[PDB]
Amino acid sequence: TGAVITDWRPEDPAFWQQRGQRIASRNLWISVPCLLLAFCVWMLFSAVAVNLPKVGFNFTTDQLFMLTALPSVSGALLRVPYSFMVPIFGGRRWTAFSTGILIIPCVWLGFAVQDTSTPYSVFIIISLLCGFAGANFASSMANISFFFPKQKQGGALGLNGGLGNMGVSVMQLVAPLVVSLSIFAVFGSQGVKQPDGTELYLANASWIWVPFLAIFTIAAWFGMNDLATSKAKRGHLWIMSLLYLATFGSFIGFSAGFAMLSKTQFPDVQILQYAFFGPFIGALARSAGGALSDRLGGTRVTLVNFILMAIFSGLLFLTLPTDGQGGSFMAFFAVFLALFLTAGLGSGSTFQMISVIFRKLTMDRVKAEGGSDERAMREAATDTAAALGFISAIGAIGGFFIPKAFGSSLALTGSPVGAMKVFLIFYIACVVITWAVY
Ligand SMILES: CCCCCCCC/C=C\CCCCCCCC(=O)OC[C@H](O)CO
Ligand SMILES: CCCCCCCC/C=C\CCCCCCCC(=O)O
Repeated sequence: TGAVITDWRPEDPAFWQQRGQRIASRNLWISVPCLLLAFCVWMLFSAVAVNLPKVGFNFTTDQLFMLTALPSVSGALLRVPYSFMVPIFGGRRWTAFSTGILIIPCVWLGFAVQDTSTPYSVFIIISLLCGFAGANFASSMANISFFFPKQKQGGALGLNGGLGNMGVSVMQLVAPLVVSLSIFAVFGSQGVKQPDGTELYLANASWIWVPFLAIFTIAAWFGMNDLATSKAKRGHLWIMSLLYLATFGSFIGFSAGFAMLSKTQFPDVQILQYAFFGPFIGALARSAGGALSDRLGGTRVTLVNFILMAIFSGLLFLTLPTDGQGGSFMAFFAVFLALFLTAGLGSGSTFQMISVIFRKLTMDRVKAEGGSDERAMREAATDTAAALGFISAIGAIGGFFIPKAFGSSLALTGSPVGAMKVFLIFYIACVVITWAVY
């Protein structure tokens, strides 16, 4: 029952009832909180950048948007490499490592926000380091696919990735709470007197994850396992890439720059009180998207969803001050909730299609070729790990594009309309292209 498992036989019904299920279950429920904490670290600047002017920093609006968009750059670049790391180092060893190193940017960001002389380029580095957390998805999903290789075990991936995405809302909920409280005075936390008369501890938004990162690094080390087992069309790979970019990329893109966008359009509103609700119902709808796609088919769900994305991205224009005249935060917030909801739905819907193409179809193609059940699970798991690594990497681009588009549109034109036009054309194009592959 040691950490390294040399006897792994999922092709044996007896092994699974005796050893297999209990092992795979233990790994999943340590993988989920580790992945959840990664999504907390990944999107940290979505909440931190908003509070940066409140503590003395004078970065431009575009600079603040850039800080929220950059972790999706290093995240996208590292997801394909991360997808190959579990077979090399083992699920347990890599999970402990990929979670443990996330302590460094968290500690650093806490000290950076307490010094107003901290260069913007330092925040750039920290922002890029937070992107390492975003790459944890590809490794975490790859790991689960090996622990749950059987045909009926499809869903352990959706659960791991679904609960992982919850980390965005968790962080956007926890961060505004802890910054009002003084809890790390022992470690050198300094408060900044707000115009409200209250105190603001921006370091807490980052330092709060350090103990939890430490705990589940130890938990992954003593609780997870290393599978000592062998782990050996492109047209579909690009369609899924485009689909996952339009859906998940929208989800993670809106999650990164919503609070910043809301702050530029409605300065009076403390958006961090409600911002977490967006990614929350988005990650929640992700689970509904998979079952909906399985029932109604990937084509019908993707088509209708993209229609709604275009419509809701179109309604977003009506909720904006034009210029300094009118506008409705309530409508602005509600429409974005509709955009978060439809992005998460399509995210889970697209993900369900990925597993159908690269896991189930693969596992059944080898069987039809007379292949064993062991080889069936193996190829399906590795092909899924490799595909999802590529697909999620392309999908992460939206996490950079959307906030950067807003910042560029606001700087060049003094309005977010320019970025929203591009989004609308994109969604309309997605409707057309999805209708092309039909
Ligand atoms: C906090 C600064 C950044 C930290 C970056 C960490 C780098 C990740 C490398 C290994 C992770 C697992 C480390 C092992 C976890 C501790 C295990 C331990 O406490 O003891 C093990 C026992 O002695 C023997 O079985
Ligand atoms: C396989 C691709 C791996 C990508 C690794 C991404 C991690 C990069 C981390 C930071 C490196 C420093 C970036 C340079 C900052 C420039 C600051 C500036 O120009 O203003």
